[PDB]
Amino acid sequence: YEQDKTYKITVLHTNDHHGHFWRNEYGEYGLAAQKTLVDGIRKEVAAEGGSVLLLSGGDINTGVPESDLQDAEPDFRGMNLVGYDAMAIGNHEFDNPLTVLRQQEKWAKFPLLSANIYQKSTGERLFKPWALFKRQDLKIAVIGLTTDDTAKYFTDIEFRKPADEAKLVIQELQQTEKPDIIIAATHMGHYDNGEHGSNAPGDVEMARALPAGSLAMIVGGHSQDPVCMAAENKKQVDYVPGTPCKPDQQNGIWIVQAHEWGKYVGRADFEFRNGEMKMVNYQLIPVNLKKKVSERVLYTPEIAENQQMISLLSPFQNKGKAQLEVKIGETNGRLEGDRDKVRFVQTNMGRLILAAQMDRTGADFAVMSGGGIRDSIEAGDISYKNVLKVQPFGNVVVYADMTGKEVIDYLTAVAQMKPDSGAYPQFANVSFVAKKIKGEPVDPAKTYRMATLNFNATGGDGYPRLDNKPGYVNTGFIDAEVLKAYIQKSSPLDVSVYEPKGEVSW
Ligand SMILES: [Zn+2]
Ligand SMILES: [Zn+2]
Ligand SMILES: [Zn+2]
Ligand SMILES: [Zn+2]
Repeated sequence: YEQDKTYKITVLHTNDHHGHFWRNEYGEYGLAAQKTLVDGIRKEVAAEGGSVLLLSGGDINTGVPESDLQDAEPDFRGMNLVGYDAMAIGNHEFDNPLTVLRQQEKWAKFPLLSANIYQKSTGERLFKPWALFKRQDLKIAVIGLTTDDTAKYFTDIEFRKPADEAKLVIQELQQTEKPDIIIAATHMGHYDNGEHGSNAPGDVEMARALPAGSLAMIVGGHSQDPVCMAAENKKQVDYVPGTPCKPDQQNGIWIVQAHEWGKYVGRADFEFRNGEMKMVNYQLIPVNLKKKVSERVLYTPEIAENQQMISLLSPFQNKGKAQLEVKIGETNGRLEGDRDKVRFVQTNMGRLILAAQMDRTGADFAVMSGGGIRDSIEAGDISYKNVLKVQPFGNVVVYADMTGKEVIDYLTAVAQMKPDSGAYPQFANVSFVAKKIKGEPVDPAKTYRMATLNFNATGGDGYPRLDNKPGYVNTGFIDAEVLKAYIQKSSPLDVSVYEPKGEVSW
């Protein structure tokens, strides 16, 4: 670089896209709007003679039926048109057989990075560990790292420790390419003050374990939080879009994350001079997010939807929408989901839905509030559209490993919820008489696994929070997808097997 010259670099980032290539019901986010936003910033920055780099923290896969049924093809084609430079591989790119990932790699015009995923047999990396970008005189290197919790398709696949692979890699780069700047795009998660709990160490411990400022910044994901600091080592709890956002910085390394689903495009403006990399500004830019006030009003000026992007994706949206009509299985009887009934008594729909949740998570028992079941499935053929009417809100399946004592306190709390309300609890593998888990009595000093929905897990309908506790894991699998997979796996269905035989009572 020319000695003593100020080079301007803007880094744009998103993460945990999860199938959201199209705007939602309320016309929020979607890739067509994101493209107008990004072209806008490029136009701007180019006029000032600066550089732009657009990075992704991973998890493009899994999250919306129309995307899932098409192996996220519209999402990667959309990203190509938005112009992504690189992407870190996320844990959800492994929801499909590796051949599908290799295929998404053929569709992606930009590289998919991950330095820590090895093939056991050979002992070699399966993907490119980094990518080099030349912007003006600067040589910028982007390293990719993937959470080693992903193993939760992994035959002959090893996820080595991110923080340690990062060190090796940072060395190979400096001896080899000698970059002026090094950025890590990672899919590991941000945990306040490194308190990752039962999860694998994330961005904060990595930054604290690496040598001081050996990385300009870490563009993250996985935890899916907009990383805005309220205090030192504390993210704000309910970040409000459109308001100031202060990135975290540990051991001289900036750590950022843009939440999830294309909801925000993060923007970090830096000035590089004589080797000093300086962040002169940061902001989390909302993509047509609206607040419910009732009405839903935009937090910021509306961003128009790029028409070329709309032209590209509209075929995929119609195709995926049509493919919901396809039959996924059959049932020999009515699955009872009428609200006049799922908010008063236990029904077979409740049992089926929770049967599918425990199946995906390996849970010992499960619970959810009755108001979450939105419709019934009459006897006969079942389509994906039929399940989406039952589970239309896209809540996520989570689970919590807890002790006998804890399950007793939780259920006792939940057994309090009253009928004739949406907070009324549907149980599975639990039997009682108010005034045993899976038949056997509850060993107090035993660890049991409970599955439920993120909604109730965080307090929804007033249930006890599991949210902030050790052993809690959000799987990122969507309610309707988990039901749909269980159903086709279990067809033809026999509602007999799901009839509640009076096991819990008051
Ligand atoms: Zn994710
Ligand atoms: Zn993830
Ligand atoms: Zn959100
Ligand atoms: Zn009714």
